[PDB]
Amino acid sequence: TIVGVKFNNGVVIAADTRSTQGPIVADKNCAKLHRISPKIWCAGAGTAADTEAVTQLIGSNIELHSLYTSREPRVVSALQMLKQHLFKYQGHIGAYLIVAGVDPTGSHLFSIHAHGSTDVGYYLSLGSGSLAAMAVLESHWKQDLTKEEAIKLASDAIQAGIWNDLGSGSNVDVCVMEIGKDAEYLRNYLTPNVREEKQKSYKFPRGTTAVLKESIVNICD
Amino acid sequence: GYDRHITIFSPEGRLYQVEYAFKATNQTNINSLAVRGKDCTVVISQKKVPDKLLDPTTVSYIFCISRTIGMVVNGPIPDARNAALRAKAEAAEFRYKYGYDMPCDVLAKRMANLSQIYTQRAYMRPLGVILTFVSVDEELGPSIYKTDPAGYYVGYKATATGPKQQEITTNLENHFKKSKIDHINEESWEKVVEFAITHMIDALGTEFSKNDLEVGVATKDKFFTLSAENIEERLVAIAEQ
Amino acid sequence: NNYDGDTVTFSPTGRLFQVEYALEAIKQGSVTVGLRSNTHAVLVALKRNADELSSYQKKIIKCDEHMGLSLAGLAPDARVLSNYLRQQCNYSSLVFNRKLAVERAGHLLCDKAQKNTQSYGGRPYGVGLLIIGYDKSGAHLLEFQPSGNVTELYGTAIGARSQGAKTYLERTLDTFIKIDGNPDELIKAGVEAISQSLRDESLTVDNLSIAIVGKDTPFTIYDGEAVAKYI
Amino acid sequence: GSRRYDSRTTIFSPEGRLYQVEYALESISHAGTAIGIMASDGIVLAAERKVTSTLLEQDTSTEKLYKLNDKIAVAVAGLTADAEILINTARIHAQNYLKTYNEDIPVEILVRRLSDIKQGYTQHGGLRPFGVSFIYAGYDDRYGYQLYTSNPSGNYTGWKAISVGANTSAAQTLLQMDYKDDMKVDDAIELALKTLSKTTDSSALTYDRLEFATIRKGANDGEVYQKIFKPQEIKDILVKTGIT
Amino acid sequence: SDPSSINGGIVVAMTGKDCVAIACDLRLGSQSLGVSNKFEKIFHYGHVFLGITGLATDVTTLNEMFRYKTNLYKLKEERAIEPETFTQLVSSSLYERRFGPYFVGPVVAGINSKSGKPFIAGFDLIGCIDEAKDFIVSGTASDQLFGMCESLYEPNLEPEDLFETISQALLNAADRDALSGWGAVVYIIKKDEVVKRYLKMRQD
Amino acid sequence: MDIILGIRVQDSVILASSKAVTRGISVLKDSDDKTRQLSPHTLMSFAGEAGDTVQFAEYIQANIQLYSIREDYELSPQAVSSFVRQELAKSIRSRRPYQVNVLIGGYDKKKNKPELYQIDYLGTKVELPYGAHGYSGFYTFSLLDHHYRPDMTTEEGLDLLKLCVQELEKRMPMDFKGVIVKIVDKDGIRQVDDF
Amino acid sequence: SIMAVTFKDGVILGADSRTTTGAYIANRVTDKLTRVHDKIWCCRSGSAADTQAIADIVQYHLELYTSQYGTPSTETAASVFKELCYENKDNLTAGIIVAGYDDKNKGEVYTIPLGGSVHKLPYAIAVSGSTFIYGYCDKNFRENMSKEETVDFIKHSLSQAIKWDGSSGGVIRMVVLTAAGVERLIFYPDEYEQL
Amino acid sequence: TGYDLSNSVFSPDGRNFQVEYAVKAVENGTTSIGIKCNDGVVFAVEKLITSKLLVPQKNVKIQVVDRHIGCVYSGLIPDGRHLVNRGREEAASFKKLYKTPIPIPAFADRLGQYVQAHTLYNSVRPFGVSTIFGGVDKNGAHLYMLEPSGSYWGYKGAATGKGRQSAKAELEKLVDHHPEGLSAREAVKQAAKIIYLAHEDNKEKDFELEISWCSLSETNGLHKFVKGDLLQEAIDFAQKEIN
Amino acid sequence: MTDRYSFSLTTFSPSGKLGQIDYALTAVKQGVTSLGIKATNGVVIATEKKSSSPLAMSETLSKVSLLTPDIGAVYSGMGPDYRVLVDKSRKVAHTSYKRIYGEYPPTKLLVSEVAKIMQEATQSGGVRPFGVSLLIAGHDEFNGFSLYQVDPSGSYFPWKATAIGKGSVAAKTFLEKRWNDELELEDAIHIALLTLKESVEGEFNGDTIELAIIGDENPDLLGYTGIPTDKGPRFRKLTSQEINDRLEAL
Ligand SMILES: [Cl-]
Ligand SMILES: [Cl-]
Ligand SMILES: [Cl-]
Ligand SMILES: [Mg+2]
Ligand SMILES: [Mg+2]
Repeated sequence: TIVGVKFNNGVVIAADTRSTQGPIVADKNCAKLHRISPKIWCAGAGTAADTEAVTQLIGSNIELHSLYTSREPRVVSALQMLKQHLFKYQGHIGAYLIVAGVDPTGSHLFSIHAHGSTDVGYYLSLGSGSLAAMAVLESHWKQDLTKEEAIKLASDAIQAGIWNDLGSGSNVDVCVMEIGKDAEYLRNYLTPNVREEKQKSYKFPRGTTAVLKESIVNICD
Repeated sequence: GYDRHITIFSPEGRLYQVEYAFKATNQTNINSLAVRGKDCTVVISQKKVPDKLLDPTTVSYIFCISRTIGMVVNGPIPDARNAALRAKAEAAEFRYKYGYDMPCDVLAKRMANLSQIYTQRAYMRPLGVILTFVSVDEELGPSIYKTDPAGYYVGYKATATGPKQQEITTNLENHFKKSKIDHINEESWEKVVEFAITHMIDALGTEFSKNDLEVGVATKDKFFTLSAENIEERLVAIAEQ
Repeated sequence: NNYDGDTVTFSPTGRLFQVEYALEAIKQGSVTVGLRSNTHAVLVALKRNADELSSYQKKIIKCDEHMGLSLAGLAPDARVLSNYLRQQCNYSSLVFNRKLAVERAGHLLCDKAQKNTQSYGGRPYGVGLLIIGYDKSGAHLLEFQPSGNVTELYGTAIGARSQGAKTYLERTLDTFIKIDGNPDELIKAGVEAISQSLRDESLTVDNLSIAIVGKDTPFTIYDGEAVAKYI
Repeated sequence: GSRRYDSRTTIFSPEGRLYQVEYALESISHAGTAIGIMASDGIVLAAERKVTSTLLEQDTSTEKLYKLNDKIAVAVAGLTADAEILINTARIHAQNYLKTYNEDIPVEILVRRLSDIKQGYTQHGGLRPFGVSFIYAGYDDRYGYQLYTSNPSGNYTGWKAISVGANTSAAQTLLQMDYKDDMKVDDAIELALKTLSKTTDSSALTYDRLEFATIRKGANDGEVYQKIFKPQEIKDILVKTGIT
Repeated sequence: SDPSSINGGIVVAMTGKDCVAIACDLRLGSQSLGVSNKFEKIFHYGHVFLGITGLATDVTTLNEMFRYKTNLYKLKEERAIEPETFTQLVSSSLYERRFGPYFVGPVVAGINSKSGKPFIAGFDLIGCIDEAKDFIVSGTASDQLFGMCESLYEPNLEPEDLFETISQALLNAADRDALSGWGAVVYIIKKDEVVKRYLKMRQD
Repeated sequence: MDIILGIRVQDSVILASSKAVTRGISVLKDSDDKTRQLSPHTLMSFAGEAGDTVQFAEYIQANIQLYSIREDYELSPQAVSSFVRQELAKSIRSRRPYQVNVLIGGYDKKKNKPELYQIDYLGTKVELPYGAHGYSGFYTFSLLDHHYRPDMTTEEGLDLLKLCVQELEKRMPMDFKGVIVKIVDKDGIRQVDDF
Repeated sequence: SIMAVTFKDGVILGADSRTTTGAYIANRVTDKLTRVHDKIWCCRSGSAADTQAIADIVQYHLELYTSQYGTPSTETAASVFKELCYENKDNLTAGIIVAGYDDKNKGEVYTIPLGGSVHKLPYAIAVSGSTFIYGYCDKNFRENMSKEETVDFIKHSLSQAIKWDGSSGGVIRMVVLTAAGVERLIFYPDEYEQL
Repeated sequence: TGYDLSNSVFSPDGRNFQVEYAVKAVENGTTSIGIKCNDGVVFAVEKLITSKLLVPQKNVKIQVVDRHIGCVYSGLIPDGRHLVNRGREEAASFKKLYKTPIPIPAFADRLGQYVQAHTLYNSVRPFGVSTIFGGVDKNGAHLYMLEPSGSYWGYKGAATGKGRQSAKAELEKLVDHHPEGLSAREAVKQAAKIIYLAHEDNKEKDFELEISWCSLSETNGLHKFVKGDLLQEAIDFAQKEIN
Repeated sequence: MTDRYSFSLTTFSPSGKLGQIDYALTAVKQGVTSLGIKATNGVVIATEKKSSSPLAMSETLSKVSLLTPDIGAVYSGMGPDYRVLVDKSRKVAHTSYKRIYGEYPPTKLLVSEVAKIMQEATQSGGVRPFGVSLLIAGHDEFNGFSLYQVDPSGSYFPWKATAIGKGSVAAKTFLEKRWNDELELEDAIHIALLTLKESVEGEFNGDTIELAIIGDENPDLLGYTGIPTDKGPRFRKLTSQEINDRLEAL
């Protein structure tokens, strides 16, 4: 479950922290929020390797572009470079991205689908929890949101995904990009899914495991 | 002495083919001038039509690169047009790849990096042209960036190019010592063109008719050239003061 | 002098010396004559031998049923250009079911020769060709030179002492142009023309080479006892 | 065209010599001396840094002695930049062999391939040859301790003791005079330094103008250690042999 | 015809107090047929340990590949590669074969020689990094290992204790998988010593 | 191309390979040698897709023979097996992969130890006291697990092989027309004339 | 549902705002009217990704054309669209309507359907899965209509399409191309539904 | 020195001597002219009759590009043909992508950039032709002249070859005496006269006249050759003016 | 057409000299003075901004370039050759390192890559050597602070302190007297300004002098918060004002 929400003086993106292989939870606290540039952040859904790889490649090329032009990078550059790359591979690179960030032109919020289609919105959501997240956004979104309102709406839309979607769970990651300020990245902003104390300690008596051989491994030169 | 025929170092660490490319720059015997207003960047160039059979409307050394970027060339028209077509291609490709209009200074750098390759690779000759790029950049504001056959480029408060470059340069240098500022403190581009022409007349010591000049103006979100009638109106204003 | 090293270098007077040297190879070549009426076009060629034990170098190459040439200069270069013509005549037949125009044949040879005069590493062709043919606009004779200059003519000659035959044809123009529906008489005029370029040596049975194309006559080459009639 | 400006780097002289190879060897003769001495129980590599400056960082510097793998090192004499191109090639070739056979590359095989690359630049490509001579010091389980040299020609040969670069004529006479077959590593260290000390164009041989390395079996039981000497370790071995 | 479950086998890695542990089974099979009971799936490049499950040809090939890459790293950098950096190199190398992948489930374990911080990571076949405080699991009995680890594991276990926990996690997971077992090896990794123990387990 | 066996005893490696070549419903040949000598002390048996087997075997033979001439040195069994594995590991992601399985038996003259390597068509290498490819191991692995010892003589190793071949001739559906047996020891490679 | 209509003063382009994955509306405020030049616009139907990729390339080609040869014709813009759509017809699913205003030619409308063919028409309408309709109440369309008439004609036409077709919906967007310049119109459901 | 031995080499002046040498080849060629008129352009050329044996009217030197552009050149004839072949490729690729037939200024730059490219490398030789070309587009009539350097401009009248200075002088008088403009049919007659007057600088061999024209009114904006009565009318006019 | 120059334009002369490298070094000698000094807690690199025209805006031309957050470069010689080398250097830091290991390269290894590019211009067909010498100052966790010189040949050497270009011989003598192993960063900046005043003839202020440091991490220049391990770039370019402040107490 990933979302983007525009407010008066910037944009905020949020994501859940669950990774799933079939019905199994592979990672309970993976980071779906990616830094393309210092003030351009990306929320990724789909194939986890693809969202990281495509986010780092464009992030690398954007950094080199910023050095070449001597200018802070723009979101439309990250958008154009991502969509053209994804289109080239005709959807085979399974990256569904919410791209948002503050640049010299202002605050921007975009979504990118794996086939290379892009959308513009004040509020967006992608992934298996998008329908749960979009229900909250469609219910509570209004024009001229404050920062505090936008964070609350974004985190609430993720929570809707965490509880109601089996593809989402664990914690809520937020990144706030305000105009004229440093982008603040709130890793584990909410932690509403803490494992309760176990009933018993499964610490074994030493010597419990049968051992055939022992040997010292030489890791030195 | 084959070290004077291709772009390899001479014993005293010089590239003669680059130095000779600079001399080709003045082959047209035309002088260009560029200045910055508050809201605009003006570029003026001498227009000489010696042949009576020439269609004067087709004789130009000012090119529209992008819709915001203007380029005046000092050098032979073949190399000028070679540089123009490439700049146009580069500005279009930039907009497609990165989703925003190529800045004046970034195009300048790109054309300067191309020029640098001709000074290092032997099979390519340098272009015998100096490119003056003008725009009102959305980040940096009124901008002048100039490229040469060595692959050198820099920004300018104002600049001049051609045979009588030094005379125009010192004329502008003296004005900016007096005004104490980095631009022409003027609201309308019309009066910035009037300044440019006035200071060229004072520097070269020649008068100008409507057909003796060629004018390019950069405003926010467009660069355009003036017609003979646009210049004529501008010359009348100077005369009546 | 300093400007003849390659074909990519102009002289201070605007000359291409490597091309002019290629042109010299043609003058050293044996004489060949071309002439035409409105109905027929004829090639006459003086073939050259190495010695009395050797054969006589074949001068005339067939390109299609309606077109062929005679050569003077580097024979291998004639083989390259005649092979190219054969392919272009062939392409016109297969793709458009159309006999290649003699004029287009000229244009294609010109443009092939030209590329070899503007590129470093390559050399100009060292041969001159006389192309004859009968197409939809009647009989045609062309003169090719490896500069790329192709010319349509009533008659001409190239090779050593060609000026003799070229002068005769210039005088005879009004006579031979009207030899319509009479092959033998048009050949006789071609044989009498090449005879003006002979010194000491005369036309023998295995020395003379004739070719003809016309209205109801495919491009055929006559050699040996077949040219005994015209001596 | 371009034919006018071609030096033709890969042609024979009327005497049947390769111009560019001969001139490259002339270049190498002006480079800092490198000495390799092979003992029964190890190999010594000693090299002289080219006229050092007082403000040159000595401790974190590598000009002459480079590691190819755990069992093979080279001493360089010529253009450092040219040497580094060839060294990175040699390092890869070694890892390609290890990947293919699961065995460390035998010394001669690595030397032959690096020598074959140099050869190529003298017979085709129309490029200048590599202005580099190497001393290869290495160990394998076939021939044990081995010394080789390669030069821009791509010719290589094996040695008990050898020098490359400046004053090789003088250096080779001194080595030929004092070297014997039943020599120890400690003895070979003393010979290498004494030889540089006499052939050097400098006033006196000091720690700051030297690079030093040994390939011993000094580690526990049938295994080879490569010791690239630190500045302080060169200072100590220079006092111990009584040169300072 | 599923490459990841032809040969079979498992790897598990765990963090303790100033230590890490990595363990694997020794089975290599051809589907139902057991072939080798000596096929170790854990390799080390200096002080960085790599376990690899999946298609056995790719396990051998990737070991040979990372030995090659870490050997060149050490020569150029003049120091052993650290776990955090090696993790990135595994990720880079797998995603390079995005549309023709190695059918593997690699696991990185080791202690950072500078910070002394225990480090473990897991990857999918195309190089996605799973960085975890607690434990990493891979192979044909991954479901079984997830169950054992999630119940048995507690934080800040001493080396001697952590050995028992990882051992019991592997042994009980392997015994509920047909394509895993036939012996097991556990590496206990402290800052400057590494003990390697072969476990006695049922041979069926 | 069906049955290839290998047993590593104290001082030698024994390879047994079926003699039958079957195309369609007919047995074309009953005397086929499914082995190539790679070097004087290294033998490789092979089985798999028709053509691919011999083509792969001869290609490896040529490459090892080339190394031997170039270095005037015999490559170790470990080195040869590693080379062969890498060739198969390349093959599997080719346009048309080699479908060949091999056993490599060699005597390492440096270690004075016999070595048996089993490599499948994927490039899955393993060192074993005894090995087999295809359905052969289905019967022989249980028998070898029972009777095999590390300190066995060559004669003991041949008797244990006879027990494997007898089990295969009893329970295998195809007539593989008996086996050619080859011993690899310190003295090189010899063929057991009668089996 | 998208249409373009020529009228007295120029040409109007109309489209809906609905983007669907299966039955889920991915975007309910989509802008399907795209600028390829100041007074050359297109209506996009079919794949969002494909139509965006094509429109971006066409915009690049017309920007480069303008630099070299000055303002391009609507016919030229249609040709560039066709070229991309025809040559890549195998890999592309894009149905496009090109509308532009010249001071010489006034309003022109070209349609590039799935084939990759080009057609010049007085007006065009595509509904459902890029399905172009012949006629669509030709008695409702006249030549040299007023702007107010043309807006009402498009508003009615698209509202009927949205009524009956679930792929169409949301707001009705329009773009008016005349000598005067570019005007953007929007009509919300509450206005256009009661027709 | 030796700065003139290799193309693309700048002299200490900043000159490409190899291009200036190519101009000498152009100056050596036969006279060719272009005249821009009210609604189109007229092209004329001098064809030297080397021999009686040359077939009259059947050695055409003026070439068409697309259907609306005329090209004539002086110098190395094959180099001209090579340039027109390229021009036809450029016009075809423009029409293929953009539909509209190539505008004349657009077409001018396509030749310009190609000729200029043959001054950037020593591996190639500059073109040994000056090319006079033009036609009718959407914006009206355009006449251009292109030189071995790649230099080109628009012209009211153009001339190149051995008789250029004579032709230029006669062209300059037409511009002065007709400021409001010259008609298409007039420009054909004037073209004939100027070639006959320019033939005085090449009077050893007698010559054959060849005229073509593009006119919005007379040819419907397409390139046609002047033949039959209209050609003989122009020859008669020229014959009357020399006497 | 096509690049027919597939042969070396740099060859050995009978004396064993590589002419084009020697001539390239001569071009570097004609170049404006630039220097580098290594302190215990940082590195300083400095150069004069020789302004082509007073109408020119010297701010736009940057002689001191960021290569990575922790590595900076200055030059002496041909400016254009430097500008394209900075571009190639920044890219190779990504393509051949960061996109593999997920971290920026250490100083010595980026230097090694720049050196390689310059060696190729010495041996490849149809190219002349680069007419520049680079000073590259950098920091990395395992090597700490370091300063490297790179020459047209491709050769590179590590320096405690050095100078290149016009007045390098005199500048190096000055640095030898002033340099010790106990220098703090502020002390090294002071010495850098003293050393550079000798080689500069005209105006000497923050507008005519370009100076950067590799020092402490700068969180304020990072552009984001929330990742404790990312503490910001060690490269900082000193402002016109910051230079003038240190010229008063000179
Ligand atoms: Cl323009
Ligand atoms: Cl660039
Ligand atoms: Cl869309
Ligand atoms: Mg050059
Ligand atoms: Mg089990």
